[PDB]
Formats: sequence, structure tokens, C-alpha cells
Amino acid sequence: LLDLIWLETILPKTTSFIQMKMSIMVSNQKGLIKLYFLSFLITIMISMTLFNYHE
Amino acid sequence: PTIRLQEDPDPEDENLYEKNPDSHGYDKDPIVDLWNMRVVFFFGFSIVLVLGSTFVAYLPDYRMQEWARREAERLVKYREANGLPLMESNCFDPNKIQLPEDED
Amino acid sequence: MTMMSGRPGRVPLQFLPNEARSLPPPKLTDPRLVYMGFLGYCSGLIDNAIRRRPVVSAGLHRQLLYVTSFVFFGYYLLKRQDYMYALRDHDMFAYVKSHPEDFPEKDKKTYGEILEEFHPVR
Amino acid sequence: MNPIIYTTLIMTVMSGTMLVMISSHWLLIWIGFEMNLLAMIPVLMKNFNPRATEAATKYFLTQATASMMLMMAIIINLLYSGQWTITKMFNPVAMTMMTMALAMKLGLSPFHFWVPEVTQGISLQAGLLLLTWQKLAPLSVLCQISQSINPNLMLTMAMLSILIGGWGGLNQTQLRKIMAYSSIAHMGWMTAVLPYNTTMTILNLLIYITMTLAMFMLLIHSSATTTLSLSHTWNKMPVITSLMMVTLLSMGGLPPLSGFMPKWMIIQEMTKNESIIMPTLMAMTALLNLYFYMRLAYSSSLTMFPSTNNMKMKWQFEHTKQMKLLPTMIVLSTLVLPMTPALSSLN
Amino acid sequence: PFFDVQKRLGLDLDRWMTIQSAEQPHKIPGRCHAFEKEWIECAHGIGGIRAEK
Amino acid sequence: NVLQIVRDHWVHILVPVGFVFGCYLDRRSDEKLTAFRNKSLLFKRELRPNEEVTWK
Amino acid sequence: MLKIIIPTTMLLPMTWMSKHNMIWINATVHSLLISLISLSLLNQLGENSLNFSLTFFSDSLSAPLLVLTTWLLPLMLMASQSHLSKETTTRKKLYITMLILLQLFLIMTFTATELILFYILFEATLVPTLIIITRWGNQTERLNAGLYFLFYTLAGSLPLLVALVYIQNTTGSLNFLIIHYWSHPLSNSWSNIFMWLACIMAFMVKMPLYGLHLWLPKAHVEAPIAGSMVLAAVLLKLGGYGMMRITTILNPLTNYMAYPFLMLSMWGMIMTSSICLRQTDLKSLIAYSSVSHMALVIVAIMIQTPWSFMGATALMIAHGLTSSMLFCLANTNYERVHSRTMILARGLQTLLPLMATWWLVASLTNLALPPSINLIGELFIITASFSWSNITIILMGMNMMITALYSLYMLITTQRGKYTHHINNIKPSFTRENALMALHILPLLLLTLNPKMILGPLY
Amino acid sequence: AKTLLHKYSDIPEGTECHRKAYASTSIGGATGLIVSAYSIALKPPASFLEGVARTGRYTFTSAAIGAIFGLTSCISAQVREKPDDPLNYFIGGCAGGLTLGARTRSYGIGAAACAYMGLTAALVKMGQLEGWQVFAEPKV
Amino acid sequence: WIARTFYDGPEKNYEKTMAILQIEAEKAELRLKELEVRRLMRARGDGPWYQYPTIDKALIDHSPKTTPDN
Ligand SMILES: CCCCCCCCCCCCCCCCCC(=O)OC[C@H](COP(=O)([O-])OCC(O)COP(=O)([O-])OC[C@@H](COC(=O)CCCCCCCCCCCCCCCCC)OC(=O)CCCCCCCCCCCCCCCCC)OC(=O)CCCCCCCCCCCCCCCCC
Ligand SMILES: CCCCCCCCCCCCCCCCCC(=O)OC[C@H](COP(=O)([O-])OCC(O)COP(=O)([O-])OC[C@@H](COC(=O)CCCCCCCCCCCCCCCCC)OC(=O)CCCCCCCCCCCCCCCCC)OC(=O)CCCCCCCCCCCCCCCCC
Ligand SMILES: CCCCCCCCCCCCCCCCC[C@@H](O)O[C@H](CO[C@H](O)CCCCCCCCCCCCCCC)COP(=O)(O)OCC[N+](C)(C)C
Ligand SMILES: CCCCCCCCCCCCCCCCC[C@@H](O)O[C@H](CO[C@H](O)CCCCCCCCCCCCCCC)COP(=O)(O)OCC[N+](C)(C)C
Ligand SMILES: CCCCCCCC/C=C\CCCCCCCC(=O)O[C@H](COC(=O)CCCCCCC/C=C/CCCCCCCC)COP(=O)(O)OCCN
Repeated sequence: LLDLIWLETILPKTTSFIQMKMSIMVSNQKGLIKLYFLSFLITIMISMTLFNYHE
Repeated sequence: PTIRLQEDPDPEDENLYEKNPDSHGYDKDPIVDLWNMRVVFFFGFSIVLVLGSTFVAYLPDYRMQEWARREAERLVKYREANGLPLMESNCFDPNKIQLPEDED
Repeated sequence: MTMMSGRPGRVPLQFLPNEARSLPPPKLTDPRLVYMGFLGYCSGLIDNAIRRRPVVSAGLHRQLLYVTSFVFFGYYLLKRQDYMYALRDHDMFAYVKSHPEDFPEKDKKTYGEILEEFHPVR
Repeated sequence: MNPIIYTTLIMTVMSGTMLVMISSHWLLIWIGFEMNLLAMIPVLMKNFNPRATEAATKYFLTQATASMMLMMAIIINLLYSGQWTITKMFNPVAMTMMTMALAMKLGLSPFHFWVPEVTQGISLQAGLLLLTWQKLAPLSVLCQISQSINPNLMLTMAMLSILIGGWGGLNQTQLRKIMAYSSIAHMGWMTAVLPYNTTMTILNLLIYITMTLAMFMLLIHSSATTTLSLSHTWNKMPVITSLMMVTLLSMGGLPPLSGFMPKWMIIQEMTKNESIIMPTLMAMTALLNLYFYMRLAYSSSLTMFPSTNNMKMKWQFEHTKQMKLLPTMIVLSTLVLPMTPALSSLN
Repeated sequence: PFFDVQKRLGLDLDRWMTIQSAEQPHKIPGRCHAFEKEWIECAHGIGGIRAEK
Repeated sequence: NVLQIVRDHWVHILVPVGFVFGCYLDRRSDEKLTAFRNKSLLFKRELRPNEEVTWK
Repeated sequence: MLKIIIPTTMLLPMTWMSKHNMIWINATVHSLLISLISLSLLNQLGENSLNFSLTFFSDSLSAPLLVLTTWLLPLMLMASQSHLSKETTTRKKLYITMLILLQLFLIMTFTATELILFYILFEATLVPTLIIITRWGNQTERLNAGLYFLFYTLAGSLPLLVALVYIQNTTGSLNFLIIHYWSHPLSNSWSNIFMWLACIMAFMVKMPLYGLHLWLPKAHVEAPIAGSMVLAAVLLKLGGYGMMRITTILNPLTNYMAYPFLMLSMWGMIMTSSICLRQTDLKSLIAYSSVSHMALVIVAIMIQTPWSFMGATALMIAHGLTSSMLFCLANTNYERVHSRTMILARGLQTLLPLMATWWLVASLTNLALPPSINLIGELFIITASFSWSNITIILMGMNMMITALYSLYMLITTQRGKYTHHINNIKPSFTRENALMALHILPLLLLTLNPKMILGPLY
Repeated sequence: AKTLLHKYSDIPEGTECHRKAYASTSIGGATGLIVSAYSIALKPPASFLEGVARTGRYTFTSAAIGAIFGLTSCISAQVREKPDDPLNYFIGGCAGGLTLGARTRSYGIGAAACAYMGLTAALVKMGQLEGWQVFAEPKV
Repeated sequence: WIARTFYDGPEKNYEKTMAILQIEAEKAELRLKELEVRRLMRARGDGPWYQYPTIDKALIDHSPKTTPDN
């Protein structure tokens, strides 16, 4: 109950699960320039508003 | 072929006593085996073990145990002869200490 | 931020200003120089291993050139590093000298007059 | 391609970089960037195929947009202060636009999507050039305008770069995408310390360049672009795989290898200011880069994968072309840590 | 980063066009020649941090 | 005939040579920490008529 | 102390330049010689440590650890040459090189004067161990074990590094002497609490602490025999040594930050002793024994008393020797039957009587039979804990019972009963194995004869 | 913008819980809007109404998390009469994690989110108390 | 005999520890002083370090500019 299941579940298994999920999220992209150029525009606007307006 | 890969079969473990009835378990070469045994026994038991234990047993008293015992003997002698208490609760002279002037 | 790029009097691409000649050169037995020679020897061994040549005995002249080149670069590297550290120390000492208000020497107190709290271990 | 034309194009690429590096005029810096991009585009398409053409198109679009933004920032800064010299950039809006343009040029997150794609689409030599020499000019410009950099934006982009590089590289079986992701993480590490100390930036850049050159040269030596094709090298040249594993451990940041030296030093610099949380987060994240390097080491060096019959033929032939600087790059990648204080020579 | 080849060699590749008050053709002055001259003379040799204030 | 024996067992001298070299380097390192020789409040002493240094 | 360091770096080319059939003999002879040379470090003072130079120093706590490391290297060489017979010459030289590098790293680690250099060497010890485990281990689990060995360490040790440099930005130095002489109390703030955690968690993981121990059974089961010996005997003691060194700057915060770690240590001592009773793997039993003993050492270091420190040092040394011997004893049976199941080979006393005697002595030493140094350490820690709180004697008492049970259980399961009928490949014990067990056991009783050499600086 | 952060942080801890909840829900709405914008840019929804639905779902989830966090944090602070206490922020973070778990209809998500969000909010409170600097200004 | 052959007196270790302690304490004090110096120099900008470039004054053309008022 403790060593083989829950101590494994809390620290290393949850860490592995989270890292794998975030890797799957980040690395899966179709490779289309349209999508991430729109993302570039969103980032530029966010940067000019959030960071640049406050100086 | 109903197989998955070309591989050597798992070999059977070799017995060191088959080719050498007195094999010592060090090497398959009898001469190298015997000399490995001899050097292991000589430098493990004869040299490091016994001589190291003798060296450790007769290490000079750098920890100052007998010195501390003799100093305690002198100090107890003096304090009993002069009637002084054997040990003081203060390890430092209060004259060399300046407490805060005000405790309120 | 850069800390010594615009120091007054700095020649752009000198790599060894004249003032650096006022410092003692590193000895030829400097352990850093010996480590640089060891790096050259390891480079020679790795070159022999990559080329599928006898690692230790294939090319003596190439190994010698490797070691010599590494030592030759390391000597000047050590000289420049020592000069830079000397410059840093020199500037720091000059600055503390010229601004005594920011580095005042307060009175010394002996442990017989300082109250330190005692925390028992029990 | 003609060897003469190729050498002329390489010379023009380096000339654009050097012009950006030695100019005191913003227009000349922009011209250097233009020359570098113009000459670099054909290099990516040396081996003609649809993938190379797509990579070149994406690279050109990204760099052209970056140059647009760069010139707009220069013009705004000229408008609000009639200056052409590269200095503190008296306008904050121009400074923000300049930071975003240079981040797009470098590949810093979130302007990171083009790097793995372009790296996968071009050959190993073009990838080596792109991931080593193309970082020099934007980093030099950022070092020259370091004082006016808003810490929040650059530090946010560096955090994003480290996180995204680790997470993306966790998922790759292709070696070129692994290398692109590693590059993205290393540039994040470089730009994190940039507002505080540019000497640490230069030191990290030099160490990264040496490690990347060694790794790419080893990958060229054993003609492998995927994990499985690299898994066959132990049966052909075991020494190459052993040196590969040690170099991978160095890039992973494990002491006492040289790869530990920059991050360590960077961390120290970050703690000379207050800045405690950020180096902790950066180390925790670099654990992911270490993980996928270590997985590669498992696949190629510490275990023996099955081989093929035809590899027997390859046992009878030798490597004709040889890289002269490979042993020096390997040694500088692995055994350099005891020479850490020599970094004082960089400033 | 910045290798000052111009300063080292005395070449003046692009320093002639950096500021407005630097040797115009036919001595045609800029609209703010005097102000730029005054600012440059004030800020010379004291560094960016000092000159900023 | 000792050529073959030497080429076979010359590796047996590396560790003793390393040991004596380490002892020599330890002595050299000790030679650089003599800033307080015969200067401590507990072991200050008047030099003998013949000796030069209290310790090496 | 370069007189010990340089001979190992000379072992390197001597091994790499030796003949194909003389690597083991040369390595064993010269490692024994280096151990004999290192034996001279036990001559320690009563007031301060041996300050050899600006970079290396030797205390009464680290000297037995160096002696144990130098003594363990030849034992690893003797245990490895059996299963490495079929390997090629270059790979055997690489294995010996990895062991030599591990010994050199440990030797510098235990004597570094600064905390940063100690950290660098303490982290450099990872690479040879990982290479050995992941390359020369037997089953497919080794790879996973390697990962569990690596990141578990780094996730605990990377924050410590940050803490370390932060300290140098505040105090101005990380030398242990200056740190000890210029110590100041730690206030009660969240910043100081997190600095305490950053300084402690790395060594807590290395012990390992209960709940952070999941890497140990994997690493100690899947690694080769020399890997298991070096992991149990010395590598677990790095955490204890580091915690002892670092607790000088953490007072008086520890006075209340030791609570959860103390409770985890005691309850996990009980839990792992209970786990050892139901184990089908013989190596996992020894691994969980190691966890229990290290939990005892953690309790001793946390309560911070001279008696607890003395007991911790004695128990560290004794457990290193005992666990190495038990691992070798299990490995002999594994080499005979090629399986780690405990109930497979039974009644071995009928076929191997001297090996039965070795098993009996190792098991008796494991359950702390008086007057062995195992019992000295355990009893000192027990008395210190009783002074800390009278109720502790309950939990410790339970452990003192359960331990004995499983110890004898192991013995009775393997040596007594009737032999397995179908196992007929059990050859008489070689001289190499008997010499290995004898060289493991004789130093234990010899140190029993003179117990002040392993009681630490607080003696 | 930082105007929302200053609106949230200007109000004292255990006073005017409704205003603090409004500021928290506004911050949550802004964060959810940015998340939905990036998700739409990188993962197109194939329909305008589908994109509107995704934006509404993300923004509502973020706003609900923020509102619950602020409301319970302020309520606990005023009930216990113990301002500057990281336990209040831990309670708020766990409540927000439970809100997220209910929104996604998962027990494990709820538990993990409670633990991690409570820990992060407690850490933010400690940083505010001791003045920890996430983006340190250049000093040396 | 063991003491005569293999070891020295305690005064050697005593004074070597004294020298090591002195060197280390001086190094620590120098490190702290350097940190404070860097802080002050960057805050004020009045020292040799952190000297960022400014436009050169010798570039100005001091000639009649076709108009009396420049
Ligand atoms: C900190 C303290 C100081 C330490 C310094 C750091 C470490 C030492 C320096 C490292 C660099 C030195 C060697 C580099 C080049 C060697 C390349 C090589 O492959 O070696 C083969 C070569 C044998 O080849 P050969 O003789 O031609 O015949 C066999 C065939 O080649 C048949 O060859 P093959 O190709 O068929 O064999 C295949 C084999 C071939 O693959 C290999 O051999 C692996 C070699 C990798 C080289 C190391 C990488 C680069 C260096 C960085 C080291 C990092 C150290 C930090 C700690 C982390 C450890 C990884 O691959 C495998 O079997 C797969 C095994 C997978 C295991 C993975 C682990 C490998 C990494 C471990 C490296 C540890 C350090 C290096 C150890 C020494 C290695 C020779 O080895 C040698 O003989 C050379 C070593 C000794 C030469 C120097 C001796 C000096 C002269 C003696 C007198 C001394 C004077 C003293 C003064 C006093 C006066 C008396
Ligand atoms: C280092 C040494 C070793 C230590 C490490 C090892 C030990 C520690 C770690 C391991 C234990 C922690 C894991 C907790 C469970 C994780 C949940 C999970 O896995 O989700 C995936 C998994 C998959 O879910 P799914 O796929 O989304 O849906 C399918 C379900 O199977 C379909 O579900 P269903 O339809 O069958 O019914 C589910 C439903 C109904 O459940 C049932 O069907 C049957 C009723 C069972 C519920 C039990 C609660 C009532 C009885 C409790 C009485 C007092 C508790 C003990 C305290 C004594 C006080 C003196 O449950 C609920 O409605 C939950 C409502 C919330 C009320 C209960 C929560 C109370 C939390 C405890 C507060 C303690 C405060 C501190 C006290 C300090 C002083 C001692 O979830 C479950 O299946 C389990 C559902 C129930 C989970 C809640 C149970 C509470 C466990 C104790 C929590 C305390 C530990 C955490 C402390 C830190 C938190 C800040
Ligand atoms: C197989 C058959 C077995 C049965 C037959 C056996 C025959 C009899 C043999 C057994 C002898 C019985 C022992 C009785 C005790 C006598 C020995 C004792 O007197 O010596 C002690 C001394 O013992 C030694 O000090 C202990 C040995 C040292 C242990 C080190 C082991 C060697 C190094 C190996 C590597 C280390 C690995 C572990 C790392 C920590 C005394 O200590 P001490 O009070 O002072 O001496 C006072 C007088 N002095 C100071 C002038 C000398
Ligand atoms: C598998 C095992 C892994 C290893 C486990 C390691 C153990 C680490 C635990 C850390 C020990 C204690 C941490 C902080 C010390 C006190 C904790 C708290 O309970 O004490 C009270 C703290 O009060 C409340 O608890 C407020 C803190 C609430 C936020 C903490 C989160 C608690 C939830 C449990 C999360 C589990 C953590 C581990 C995650 C893996 C005291 O109140 P207060 O006097 O005001 O604070 C004292 C500090 N002052 C003086 C500066 C003011
Ligand atoms: C395999 C599992 C092992 C787990 C290992 C992880 C445990 C690490 C515990 C926390 C380590 C981070 C601490 C960072 C180093 C502290 C150095 C320090 O003292 O800095 C403090 C600053 O303290 C901090 O900033 C700490 C913030 C923590 C950020 C990262 C949080 C990591 C997660 C915390 C919860 C987990 C902690 C316990 C985990 C136990 C293991 C399960 C003082 O700085 P100043 O700003 O100058 O203070 C005075 C001026 N106001």
C-alpha cells in the first residue's frame, strides 16, 4: 500500500505524468506558419500592453 | 521464418573445477590463479591486517588522554590541599565580562 | 551589464596592455599550465583513438605539437587572467580609498561585552 | 553548387556578422543583418529538396519580419532623439520593439516555433552553422544595449525558453529537433543573465558553441539523424559512441564536466542580486534536458541495440574525410572545469 | 560584442554620420545644431549613468 | 634477459612513485604556510643555539 | 594528503597499461597498499583536525570513512572478477577505471575544506555509479534504476547549490573552519526556514529518508556486486557526513525543524523492519535493512547530542561493513543458482558449512549482538533518544525486536531445512569467496577490540 | 495589466471581501482571456461559435477560480482576525483547486489542484511578507 | 618510534591552521568589500567600472555654418 503504490504515486509517478503531458502539449504542432504567426501577433500586442505600457 | 532476430544461444556456465581440481576461483589460468591467491592472502591478511592492527594499537597518544588525566590529578591535589572547591560553576572570570548596565 | 568594457584608457584589441608587464609572469611549472598540457595530451590521445591508430604510440610529433600549442595558449591566457584580477583589485582599493564615508571603521567590541543569546540543546 | 560560390556565400555570411559586430551606426548594423540573411538563405538550400525549400522560406519570413521590427525601432529612436549611435535607446517603446525583434532573431520563446522546423529541414552542416554562428550578432547587439533592457520582458522570455526547450525535447526521436530544443534552452540560459552580467553571457555562449560543435561533428562522423540510426554506431565505431555519451553528460550539466561551469556561474551571479527563485526554477527545468540527453545515452552507448547483416561490409572501410578540430572540441567540452577562473580574461 | 576596429585603426567607417553636428556638406547646419553641440559637450567623458542625470 | 621482465613488470613502480611524489608535494605545500612559524602565543619559544627553524 | 590522492591517479594508467592477464592482481595489490598507507590517518588530535593545506583537511569523523573506502576498493575488485571473466580486456579495464574514479572522487569528497568543492565532488560521484549500474547490471530494470538513482539525487541537491552560493554572498566564505568559527544563530523567518530545507533535503535524500527512499531498492538490486557494495557501504554515508558538517549553521532552527524528519525516521524504521519480514527477494531484504539503519542514523544526527553523534559514526562504519558482507553472501548464492528468490535454494548448510558459518556471523552482527560496534552505535543512539524523550524507547524497542526476527528468518530460510532436490550445480566454495568474507568480518571484531577509532570527534 | 494587480493589492487583507473577490475574478477573467487567445491561435476551433464556446469556458473557469480564491481567502482572514497569515492563502488556493476540479469533473484533478494551488498561494504570501523578488532589479 | 618516524609535533599543525585561518578570513573580507564596491559603483557611476560609452565631443564641426545662428 505505501512503498509500491502511494509513495511511488506522489513523487516520481506524478512528476513523470506531468512532464509527459506538458511535453505532449508543447511539442504537438502542425507546422503551419499561419498559426504561430498569429501567435506572434498576439505576443507582440501582449508585450506592448503588459510590459511596455508599464515603465 | 517465425523468428524475430538472429541470436547466439545462451551459453552454459563454465565450471572452474573441471579443468583445475584445485582452482581457487581466481582465474582459469592455473599459474595466474595461484599467484592471485598468494598475493591476495599476503597483502590482505599478512600485511594490511596484522601490521595495520599493530600500528593502530600502538598509535601515540595524540588525543591527550593521559595528559588530561595527569593535569586533573595535579588540579585536584592543589584544590584539595588549599581547601578550594573542586570545580567552579563559572568557567570565565566575571571581571573580564561587562554585562548590560540596565536590566529594566 | 559590463564592468570593464569602458574603463578609461582601455585599448580596444590589445589583449595585453603595457601595464600588465609590471606583474610577475606565471612560472613555467604553474599547475594550471601543467593542466593545459594534460589537456593537449588528452586531445592527442583522442585524435589517435578517432583515427583508429594505436592510441599511445601512433604519432609522437602530433602529440608533441598538441601539448606545445596548448601550453603556448595557456601561458598568455594565464597572464591575461592575472592582469584582469590585478586590475579589479587595484580599482576596488582605489575606490575604497577615495570614498571613506561609505566604508567607515567602527569600534571593535570584545566578546566579553557582547550579549549573545544562548539556545540550549535538549 | 560551385565550391567558389559556396565559399563566397560563407564569406558574405561572416562579413555580415562582423559588420554588425564592428559597426557604431544603427544603419550599418541593419545592413549587416540584411547581408547575413541574404547570404545565409542559399546555404540552407545547398541540398535541394522540398524540406530544404520549406525551411528556407520559413527562415526568410521570420528574419524579414525581425528586420522590419528592428528598423522600425531604430527609426522611432531616431525620431525621439536625433542619434544614430548604438547606446541606451532613449525611447522605451523602441527598446521593447528592439527586444522583441532580437528575440525573434535568436529563437527565444515564444518566438521559437521556427527553430526545430528549420533545423530538421536542413542538413547537419547547415544546422551546425545555424545553431552556432547565427547567434553571434543578436547577442552582441543585446550585450551592447544591455543597460536599457527591461528585466521583466527578457527574464520572462528566458524562463519560457528554458521551459519550452525542455518540454519539447522530451518528445523528440529526431536528433536535429533534439538539438534545436537544446539550443532553445541554452539561449534562454544565456539571456537570463544578460541584464546582470554580459561576461557570463559570453562565457555561456562560448561553452555552448564548443559543445554544439563537438556534438554536430560527432553526428556528422556517424551519419545518423535519428535515434535508431545512431543506435547502430556501437557496432561500427565504439569510441565515437563513448565520446558521444561523455559529451551528452557534459551538456546535461553534470559535474565535474565543463557543461556545469556556465550555469553554476550564472546562478552565482543571479544570487549576487536577490533573485533566488529564478535560478532554482532554471535548474529544476534543466533537469528535463538532462533527462532526454540521458535517454539518448541509453539508446546509443550504455546498451547494445540489434544490428544488421550488411554492417559487416562497413567494417572493411575507413572514414575518408576527417574533422581536424574534433578532438580539441571534445576536450574543451569535457575537461575544462578546473580552468574556470580564466573567464576573467573575457571581460 | 563590440570590437572597436575603427577606434583601434583610426578608420572612421561610419562615425561621420552618427550625429547631426558632424561636418555637414557645404556647412549646412542642422535645425538643432547648437543644442546637440551643448549636450555632447556636457555629456563627454563622464559615462552614461552620470550623463543621464 | 631482463628486457622482457622490465617490459612486463615496469607498471609496478607507478604507485610507489606517485606516493613519493605526493609526499614531496605535501612538503612543498607545507613550505607555503609558514607565516606563523614560532609566532603563536601558545608555542612561542626562544631558538636553540644551533637550529634555524622550529619546524619545516 | 596528496600522498593518498596521487597513488590512485597512478592506479589509473597502471591498470590501463597492464597486461591482459595481470589487471586484477596489480589492481588488488596496489589498492591494498593504498589502504595500508591511508591507515596512517587514524592518528587524530583531540582539539582540532589535521589541516594539511588550504584545500584539504582530515577530521576524526572523515578518517574512518577514508579508511573504509580504501579498504572496500580491493574487496570490490575481488568480488567483480568472477562475473567479469567473459568480458573483453578493454571493458574490464573500463570497469576498473570506473571503480578507481569513484574511489578518487570519494577520497577528495570526504576531505574538502570548502562546501562548494565538497558539493562538486559529492555530485561527481554520481557519474561512475550511474555508468556502472546502467552498463554492467544484469536485468532490464537497471536502466530504470539508474534514472531513479540520478534524478532523486539531483532534485534534492540542485537547490542546495543555490543555498551554498547565497551563503557565500552573505557570510563571505564557505570554508568549514571559518564557517564554524563565525557561526551565528538563524532567526525565525520563512526565508531561514527555506534555507534550512535547501541545506538539509539533499543529504536527507542521500541517506535515504523514509518516503524519499524509493530509489534505493532499485539501485541496490539492479546494480552489479561491486556497485551494490560501494552503494551500501560508502555512498549512503555521504549524506550523514554532509548533514553533520552542515548542521553547524542551522541552529537554533533545527530545534523545531527536526520534528517531521524525526517522526518520519522512527516510523519508517519500524515500517522497513516490518517490510523485511515479507520479502521474496534476498537483495531487497538487505536494502531495506540499510534503510532502517540509516533511519537510525538520521534520528541520531537530528537530535544533535555528542552521544548521538558518536553512535551515528559507529553505526555508519559498522553498517557499511555488515551490508557489504551480506551483499557478497547473497551474490555467492546468486552466482551458483542464477536466481535471487530466497526460498529457491534451501538447506545450504548441509552442502556449504563454512559459508553457513559466514552467514551466521553476518546475521548475528546485523542484529547487533554485543559487544560488536553495531550494538555500540545502536545503544548510544538509543540512550541519546531516551534522553531526548523517554517514550522513544518504545519504538526503538520494537525495532530492536523486529530486526532480530527478520535477520534470523533470512538465515533459517537459506541455511536450514532440507536441500532442494533438483538443484545439483552447487559447487564447493572457492578460496576467493571465503577470503572475501573473512576480509569483511575480521576488521569488524578488530574494531570491536578498539572502539575509540570510530566514535568520531565528539569522543 | 498591473492596474488590476494594484486594485487587488490596495485593499487590506481581511477587509471588504466583496471588492477583493471582484478584483480576483477580474484578474482570473484576464488570465483566461489570454489563455483562450493563445489556444485559439495555436489550436483553431474549426467554427466561430466553437471558438466562442471555448473562450467562454476557459474565461468562466478562470474567473470562478479567482472569485472563489479571493472570497474564501478574505473570509478566512477576517474570521480568524489573523492577517498576514499564509494559511489563509493556502485555504484560498485549495478552494480554487476544488473549484477547478468541479469544473473539470475530476477528483484527482481537484486534489492535485488543491494541494499545488494552496502551496503556491502560501508561497506568494510568504514572498509578500519577506519581500522576495521574482524579477530582481540589477544591483551589483 | 612511530611518533619519531611518521609524525611531527603539534605546533606545526597549530601554526599551519593559524595561517590557513588568516588567509581565509582575509579572502572573505575582501569578497564582501568587493561586493559593496560593485554595488556603489553601479549605483553612482562615478568609478572606473560600469562606464557606458557617450558620444565623442571631437566629432563636432566648429566651423561657420552658412548661417550666423548655427
Ligand atoms: C580527476 C583526476 C584526473 C582524471 C582525468 C580525467 C580522466 C582521464 C583523462 C581522460 C582522457 C584520456 C584518454 C582519452 C583517449 C582514449 C580513447 C580510448 O578509447 O582508449 C582506448 C585505449 C586502448 O586502445 P588500444 O591500446 O589502441 O587497444 C585497444 C583497442 O583500441 C580496442 O579499442 P575498442 O574501440 O575496440 O574498445 C571499445 C571501447 C572503447 O571505448 C573507450 O575506450 C571509452 C573511452 C572514452 C574516453 C573518455 C572520454 C573523453 C575524456 C573525458 C573523461 C571525463 C572524466 C570525468 C569523470 C566522468 C567519467 C566519464 O568501447 C566500449 O567498450 C564500450 C564501453 C562503454 C562504457 C561507457 C563509459 C566510457 C566513458 C568513461 C571515461 C572515463 C575517463 C577515461 C578513462 C580512460 C579511457 C582510456 O586506451 C588507452 O590505452 C589509453 C589510456 C592510457 C594512456 C595514457 C597513459 C600515460 C602514460 C603512462 C605513464 C604515466 C606517467 C605518470 C607520470 C609519473 C612518471 C612515472
Ligand atoms: C510518508 C509516509 C507515507 C505517506 C504517503 C501515503 C499516504 C498519503 C498519500 C496517499 C493518500 C492521499 C490520496 C487522497 C485521494 C486522492 C484522490 C484521487 O486519487 O482521485 C483519483 C480517483 C479517481 O476519481 P475519478 O476518476 O475522477 O472518479 C471515479 C471515482 O472512483 C468515483 O467516486 P465515487 O462515486 O465512488 O465517490 C467519491 C465520493 C464519495 O466517496 C465514496 O464513494 C465513499 C465515501 C468515502 C469518502 C471519505 C470521507 C468520509 C469519511 C472520512 C472521515 C474522517 C477522515 C479521517 C480523519 C479523521 C479525523 C480524526 O468522494 C467525494 O465525494 C469527495 C468529497 C469530499 C469529502 C471527503 C474529503 C475529505 C478530505 C480529508 C480532510 C482531512 C483534513 C485534515 C485532518 C487532520 C486531522 C487528522 O479518485 C477516487 O476514486 C477517490 C475519490 C475520493 C477521494 C477523497 C478521499 C479523501 C482521502 C484523504 C485525503 C487526505 C490526504 C491528502 C492531504 C493533503 C490534501 C491537501
Ligand atoms: C580460526 C580460529 C579462530 C579461534 C582461535 C583464535 C586464536 C586466538 C586469537 C584471538 C585473540 C583474542 C583477542 C584478545 C584481546 C588481545 C588484544 C588487545 O590486547 O589489543 C588491543 C588493541 O587492539 C587494536 O587496537 C585493535 C585493532 C585495530 C583495528 C584496525 C583493523 C586493520 C585495518 C583494516 C582496514 C579497516 C577497515 C574498516 C575501516 C574503519 C588492546 O587495545 P589498547 O587498550 O589500546 O592497548 C593498550 C596497550 N597499548 C596501548 C600500549 C598498545
Ligand atoms: C515523502 C516525505 C517527503 C519529505 C517531507 C519533508 C518535510 C518538510 C515539512 C516542513 C516542516 C515545517 C515547515 C514550516 C514550519 C512550521 C509549519 C507550520 O505548521 O507551523 C505553523 C505555521 O502556521 C501555518 O501552518 C501557516 C503555514 C501554512 C502554509 C504551509 C502549507 C501546509 C500544508 C501542507 C503541505 C505539505 C508540504 C509538503 C509537500 C510535499 C506555525 O505558525 P507561525 O508562528 O505563524 O509560523 C512560524 C514562522 N514565523 C515565525 C516566521 C511566523
Ligand atoms: C526528490 C525529493 C527531494 C525534494 C528536494 C526539494 C526541497 C527543497 C526545499 C526548498 C528549496 C528552495 C530554497 C532556495 C534556496 C534558499 C536560499 C535562501 O535563503 O534564500 C532566501 C529566499 O527564500 C526563498 O526565496 C525560497 C522560495 C522557494 C521557491 C521555490 C519553492 C520550491 C517548492 C517549495 C515547497 C517544497 C519544500 C519542501 C519539499 C520537501 C520534499 C518533498 C532568502 O532570500 P532573501 O530574499 O534575500 O531574504 C531576505 C530578503 N527578503
